[PDB]
Amino acid sequence: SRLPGIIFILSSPRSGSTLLRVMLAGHSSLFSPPELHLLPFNTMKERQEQLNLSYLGEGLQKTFMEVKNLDATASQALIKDLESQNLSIQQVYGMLQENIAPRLLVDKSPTYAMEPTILERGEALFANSKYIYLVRHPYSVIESFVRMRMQKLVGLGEENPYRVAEQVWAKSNQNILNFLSQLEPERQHQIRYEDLVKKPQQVLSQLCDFLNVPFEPELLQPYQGDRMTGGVHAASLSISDPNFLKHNTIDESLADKWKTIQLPYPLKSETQRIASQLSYELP
Ligand SMILES: Nc1ncnc2c1ncn2[C@@H]1O[C@H](COP(=O)(O)O)[C@@H](OP(=O)(O)O)[C@H]1O
Ligand SMILES: [Cl-]
Ligand SMILES: [Cl-]
Ligand SMILES: [Cl-]
Ligand SMILES: [Cl-]
Ligand SMILES: [Cl-]
Ligand SMILES: [Cl-]
Ligand SMILES: [Cl-]
Ligand SMILES: [Cl-]
Ligand SMILES: [Cl-]
Ligand SMILES: [Zn+2]
Ligand SMILES: [Zn+2]
Ligand SMILES: [Zn+2]
Ligand SMILES: [Zn+2]
Ligand SMILES: [Zn+2]
Repeated sequence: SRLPGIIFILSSPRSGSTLLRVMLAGHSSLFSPPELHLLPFNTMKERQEQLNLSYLGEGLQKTFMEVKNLDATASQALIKDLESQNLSIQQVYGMLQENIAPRLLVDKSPTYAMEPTILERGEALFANSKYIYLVRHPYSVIESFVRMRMQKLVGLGEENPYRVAEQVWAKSNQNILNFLSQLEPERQHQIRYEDLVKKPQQVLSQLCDFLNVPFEPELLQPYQGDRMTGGVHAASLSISDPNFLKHNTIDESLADKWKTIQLPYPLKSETQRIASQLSYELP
C-alpha cells in the first residue's frame, strides 16, 4: 500500500536545487532536508552497503536530529537500529512522515533524474505526489559541472569533461520529460532557475499555489534560521558542493551567465532539441 504523497524536486545537477530546497525549508508546512538517499534503495541494509558519497551526506542523520531533538550520536544509533532490523525504505519514509506530521516532506536530489527506474520508484511508494521540475540553461549547468570537476561521479573521467557534463544535463532532462509526460499535468510544476533567482517572489508565489500552501516570508530568506545548512559544512553535502554558503542572498547575477559562457564545442543536435523544448536560446 502506497504512502501519502510527498513533494519531489527533480533536476539536473547544478540547477540551483539546493537553493530551492533551502528556500522551502523555511516554510512552516514543509520539511525540506539535505539528500536522504532513500529512494534508490529497497531496504536499509542495501542502502548502508551501497551508499558511498564524496562528502558526509548526513541528510538522514540531520533529519532525525531536528524532528526528534537528538544529538548526532543518538540519531546515528537510531539509524543503525533501522539498518539492523533491515526496514524497507518505504517503512523509513513512513516513519519520517509521522515524525514531521503535519508538515509535508520535500525530497530533493539531482541523482533521481539519472535513472528512470528511480523516478518510477517514487510513484511505486507514494500516492499522488507532486513534482517540481527545476531547469537551468545547459550552458550554465555545463560550465558549473566542469568547473566543479564532477565528471568522475558519472564513471566517465576518461571522456571529454564538457561532453560528459552535456550528457548529464541532456539525460537528466530527457528522463524527467519522459517521466512527467505520463503524469497528470495537475501534479507537476516547472521552475526555471533563471526566473527563480531574478523573480523569486513571483516564482515562489506560483509554487505556493501549486503546493496549496500560503506564502510565508521565510521563503525569501534562505540564509535565516535553521535550514540544515549549519555546523560542519561537509555534513550537508553529498556528491559535490552546491556553493550555497559562498553567497549571502538569492544571487540574481548567476541567471544570465549563459549569455556569455563560451563552451569549446556547440551542443550536440540532440541536446539542442531538448533546449528548444525547454525554450532556452543558444547564442
Ligand atoms: N544563493 C544563491 N543564489 C543563486 N544561485 C545559487 C545560490 N547558491 C547556489 N546557487 C547556484 O546553484 C548551483 C548549484 O546547484 P545544485 O544545488 O543543484 O547543485 C550553484 O552552482 P555554481 O556555484 O557551480 O555556479 C549556483 O550557480
Ligand atoms: Cl549537483
Ligand atoms: Cl545538489
Ligand atoms: Cl539520492
Ligand atoms: Cl544514493
Ligand atoms: Cl560531521
Ligand atoms: Cl552539489
Ligand atoms: Cl559553500
Ligand atoms: Cl554549500
Ligand atoms: Cl551573494
Ligand atoms: Zn543519493
Ligand atoms: Zn557528522
Ligand atoms: Zn548539487
Ligand atoms: Zn558549500
Ligand atoms: Zn553571490
